[PDB]
Order: sequence, then C-alpha cells, then structure tokens
Amino acid sequence: ILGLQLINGKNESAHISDAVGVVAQAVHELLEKENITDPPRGCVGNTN
Amino acid sequence: FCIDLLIKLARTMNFTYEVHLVADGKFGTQERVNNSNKKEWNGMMGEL
Amino acid sequence: KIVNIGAVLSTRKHEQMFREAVNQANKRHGSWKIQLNATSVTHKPNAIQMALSVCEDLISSQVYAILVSHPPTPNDHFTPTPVSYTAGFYRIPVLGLTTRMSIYSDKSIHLSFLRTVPPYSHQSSVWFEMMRVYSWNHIILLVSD
Amino acid sequence: LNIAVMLGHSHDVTERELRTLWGPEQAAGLPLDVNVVALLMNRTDPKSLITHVCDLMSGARIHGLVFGDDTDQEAVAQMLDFISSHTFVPILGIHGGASMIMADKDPTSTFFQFGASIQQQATVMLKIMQDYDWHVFSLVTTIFPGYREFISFVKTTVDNSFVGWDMQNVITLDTSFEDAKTQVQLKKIHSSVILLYCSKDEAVLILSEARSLGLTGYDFFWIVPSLVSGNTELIPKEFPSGLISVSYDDWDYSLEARVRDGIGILTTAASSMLEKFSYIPEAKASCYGQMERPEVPMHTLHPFMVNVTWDGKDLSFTEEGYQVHPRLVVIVLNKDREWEKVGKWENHTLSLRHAVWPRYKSFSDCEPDDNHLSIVTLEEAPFVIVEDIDPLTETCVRNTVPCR
Amino acid sequence: FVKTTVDNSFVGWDMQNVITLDTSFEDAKTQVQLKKIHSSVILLYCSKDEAVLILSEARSLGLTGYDFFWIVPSLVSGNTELIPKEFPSGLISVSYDDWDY
Repeated sequence: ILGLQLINGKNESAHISDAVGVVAQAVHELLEKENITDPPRGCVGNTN
Repeated sequence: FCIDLLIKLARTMNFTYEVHLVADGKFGTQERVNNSNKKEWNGMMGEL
Repeated sequence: KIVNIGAVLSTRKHEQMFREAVNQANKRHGSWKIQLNATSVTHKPNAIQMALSVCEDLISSQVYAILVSHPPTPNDHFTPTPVSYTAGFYRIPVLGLTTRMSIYSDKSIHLSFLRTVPPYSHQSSVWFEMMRVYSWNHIILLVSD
Repeated sequence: LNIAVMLGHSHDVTERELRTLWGPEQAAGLPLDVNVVALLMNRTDPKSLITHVCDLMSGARIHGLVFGDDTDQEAVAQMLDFISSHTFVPILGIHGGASMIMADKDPTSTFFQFGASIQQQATVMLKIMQDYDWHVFSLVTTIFPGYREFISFVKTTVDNSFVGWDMQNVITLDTSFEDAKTQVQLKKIHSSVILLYCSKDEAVLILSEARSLGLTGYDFFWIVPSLVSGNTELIPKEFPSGLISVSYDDWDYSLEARVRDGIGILTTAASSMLEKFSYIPEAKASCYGQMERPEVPMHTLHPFMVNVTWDGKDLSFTEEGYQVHPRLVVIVLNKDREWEKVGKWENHTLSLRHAVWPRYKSFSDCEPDDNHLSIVTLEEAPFVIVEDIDPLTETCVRNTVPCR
Repeated sequence: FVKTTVDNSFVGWDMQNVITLDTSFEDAKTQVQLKKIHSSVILLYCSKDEAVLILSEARSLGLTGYDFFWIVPSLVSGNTELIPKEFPSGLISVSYDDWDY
C-alpha cells in the first residue's frame, strides 16, 4: 500500500522561529504605516 | 442500416457489443424535474 | 515600543524557547521601536476557563497578535476554538502552526486565521500530482463525511 | 420551570418597567407555569457575556435565554452558538447584531435565530424583477463570507428558470479597491441594475466611490440583501434614496410581540416533552469547575423544538438553523431618508402594494431627468395588437413591451 | 480648428466630450471630471509640467493599458532628451526634425 508521511511533524521550534521572523518583518513594516489603534484594556467594558 | 456501420467500426476497433433500447422512447428532449426547475435530462441522451 | 506578541502554547518546556527566541528577534530587527514583550499561558484544562483567561491575561495586557499550538497530551477533541472566537471580535490575525483538521480552512466560520501546518486536503493535490504521470486517469473515491 | 430574558437599551426602554409579559394570563393553561427574569445589561463585553451566562446558570437553573442586541458587530452570534454547545441551555436570539444568519453550525449546539438565510433573500430579490421587468443586471460581490454561495445560487437560478434573464458581467472585485484595481473593472458595467452584496463599511465605500462615475442615474436602481441595512436608524449620508433592500421586519412586530412569540414555544416544548416523558431535568448543573466529561445522554429538548406551532403562525426551524416561512418585507428609502414600505411577502407570494414604479430621484441634490415619456396608444388590427399575459413565465414573450 | 475640421470632412468622425479641465488641480479639481472618459484616443494639449502632472494622475487610476494610445502636440515634447519617468511608452507626437536637416 501507498504510505505517506510529512517532513517536520513535531518540530515546533523551527515553526516558532519562522513565524516570529515573519511576524517581526510584518510588524516592522506596520510600525511605518497609518494610525495604529491602541489595543483596549481587554474584554471588560469596551466592545468596539 | 446503422447496424452495418456499427459492425464495421467495432470490427475495426475490436471491442464488445452491448445493445439496448430506450425505455420511454425519445431523443432526450430535456425538461425540468418534477415540481422543481432543475433540468431533467430524460430520454436517450439523458440516460447516456 | 512594547509591541506584545503573545503565544498560547503547550507545557512550560515547549514555551521555554520563546523568551530565547524574542531576544534574537529583538536583536535582528533591532531599534528603539520594536521592544516586544512575551506573555503566555498554557492550554488550561476545559475550554470556557481558558477563554476567560485569554481575555483575563492576554488582551488584558493589550496584545497585538496571538500564536496557538496543539495541546500536548490529549487528542484533537478539544482543539482551541475560542482563540479564533475571542480574537474574532477585534479581527486581529491569529497564527496556528500544528493544529490541523481542515475545518479551520474556510474563512467563513473563523474569519481570519492562517496556519503553517497544511490540512489533509492537500493530499488531493498530491494525489493529482502523481496520478497524472502514472498512465491512469479513471479513479474510484471512498471517504467518510 | 424558570425562563429568563435578556435585552439592552433597545428602542423600547420600559422592559422591566413594562414587565408582566406572559405573566398574568397569556397562555395560562400551561401546567407548571414558568417565571421571567429581567436583565438590562448594556455593554456586550465577551467576558461580561460569559460571566452573566455562568452566573445565571449557577443560580436558578434556566431552560431558555432569549436574547436581543442593539449593536451591529456580527461576531456576537458565533459566541452565542459557542456558549450553547458548552452549556446545553437552548437560546434564541431575536433582534440586533445577534440576529443575522450565518452558515451551518455544530449539531451539538442548541442555538437558533430569527432572520432568514441568504437563499430566500436572493429568491425574493429576484422575484421583484418579474413584476417590474427590468430583467438585465450585473452582480458586484466583494469579499464577505458566503460570497460564493450567493454567486452560485444566482447563476443556477437564472439558468434553471425559463423566464429568460440576461445576466451580464459578474465582476467579483476584491482587495482594498483604493484607486485603480476597480476603475477599469467598474467601467465595463452598463446594465440598469446592480445586486451589490457586502458589509456596511464596504457598501458605504463602494457607494461613495461609484456614485460619481459609474451608474447612479434615473435608470440605475441599486438593490442589496438585508446585510447592508439590518438595524436601521443608523443610515449614513452616502446611501442614495431609491435603494431597495429586502429585510426582516422593523416597523411591525413590536418587541413586545416578539417576546410573546419567544417564551411561548419554550412552554409548548415543555408540554411536548412532558407528554413524551415527564423529566424536566437540568442541563449542565454549574458551568464552571473541573467538569469536562461530556456525559450528554441526549440533546434534551432539541428534538422537540422543531415543527412547533403556537396560536396561528408556524414557527418551524431548519436543521441548519433557519425558519421555513419568514416574514420578509421589501423596504426603500424616500425623500426624507426613512424606509417606509413597498409590499409584503407571504409564504410564496409578495403581492406588492405599489403600481408601476414611482421612479424616485435616485440622487441627492442633482441634475434633473427628462428622458421619461408617457406615450399614449390605441389598438388597430394590423398596427398595434393587444394580448393578455401568458401563464408560463408570466410577464410576456421576449418580443413585446409592457402595454399597461 | 479641430472642431471645424472634424465636422467638415466626410471620413465619418465620431467626437466625444471635450472636458476643459481648469485650475492647478492640487488633487481633486480634475478627478471628479476625469472619470468620464472611456474612449480609446486622447489628445492632451498643455505645458510640459502640467502634462507630467496630468499623465501621472490619469495613469494612476484611469487608462494606460494596451488600447489607450495617447497623442500630443510638439509643445510638450519639443526639446527632446528630457523624458520624465511619468511618460508612457507608445506616445505619438509630431515635432520638427532634429536627426536630419
């Protein structure tokens, strides 16, 4: 029968590294953009 | 008459012969399905 | 300056590498603008309790992006849905990396959620990619639903 | 048993001041009549929602949480559906943000809505075109979830029918549509009708951008499903008078009537299950704690919530979570920017009140119109023949004009 | 002159709106009246700097594709060797000789 298997699997460290790199580049672009809304205090009170 | 043409083509291409007829008897003049607008491919062409 | 980028993760060991990772991130694209912070809490037992915590802790710290992984020990019975819901309000993007069952794929019930783990539906693309060059085209399909 | 209601600062402010709903007589014949609980929470904070629901659950064991909102953030409904799964308490939203319908939900939940699916709205929208014979149009669907169910449904219904529409350019514009990605795209459109479908902000931006150049003229009516205008009373200046939009009822069906429609079915559900088997049990005891084992012998009263009739109207729900017979009403702006009416919609018939269209000024302060004439004709045997309408595709054959 | 010539010959000419846009048009004194053009040929005629401004504004949103040829008199491109970065390829502009004569 035709088996199948992925490359990384349970190798979350590399995924974390790549994700934080992509997010860091994206947010470095984002900081040079228009007005960034300040995140609210959280769930309580504000629901805008 | 069509039988001769079928025999010649089949003998050239050397396959089987599974003849039938059409239950209703028609050329597949499609209509809508019962009580619904979906087209019903009835007749010979629809059966094919 | 404090551009908080949280990451809800597995047990402390699997969350340990983040504080080392942020320093490398803080150093590579370094400046006095990107001084990130890291706030994280493991996948708490049950679901409603953690859904309270993600607002009690994460956005209570005014976070900007959320990272989520799979629970360490259990199966996919209780994958984190509320993260896509709690962050669903403010329409902030959420990044998943290991949880994968193809239900999250369509951006209709989960608005905006991108994954670095590809769902099993790509096997169909892989199945096509090899059945093309194998000298057969007609195929029978069997699957649950 | 015990039933609780939930509402906040809606058009009616009495609520608890009103009270006495279902209380004094109503349907007094129901054995073991249930009480009501009045809650007037304003802020729709998520943690607030969970805390309120859990506080109610840990107190008196409710068996119904009919809810209405006043905001427009659609994201609320998904969390009510989510809470239904994790609390086993049935809940029926009525008015506000948590009223609009979305796609299929998990069968484990017990949450239902009061609006109508996009399919019925599209069917009614197309049904208007028949009575006015403007059968030439071109959709504009931007990005929103379900933007392919709408397209596929319209495409299928056009060809499946036999009336003979002429469906022009489809134009599935997307992205930020800031400057140029649509100017070329939104220039090939010349047909007299549009079928826009997007969110409120998207509709505002599109109407503002294409108001000047593309098509807003005397013969450029815009139509759009209920999603764009679902709450009313927050109409911005960009909307042009003359826009049509099928929507769920706003003027009639007062919230007092809606609530009486609400708790009634729960009492009838209790009667039905008592007749089937007298159990009247709890659902999940306490929300919070370490209880994570899904015992769940059954969905309790879920099988009894379908095909429920109460005092006339049949409130039959669908497996997906729609109704079978809604109360859609076709509505339109006017000169003073206030929706009034055009006609009703029965089970499978609209029978709109109006005659041939009044042709409102599809503009604000603008340039006048003069390309409309009122030709008068008689009938002579070989020159102008008058014939009655046909029973099939009931407008007329495709080679004549509306000879009213 | 162009109206007289276009309306006195047989040929079969088909003219359209003229749009005498005015002012310095910082951003929006021309835009609300530039969206109207949808034909295939333009005949812009103005000074060089104004021509650069107009072409940059129009290309940004309006019309520059494979079938939107522009034609301009010599008053824009008269000195040559001064191509800005806004001019689109495929321009046609009569001018006095400089390569020969």
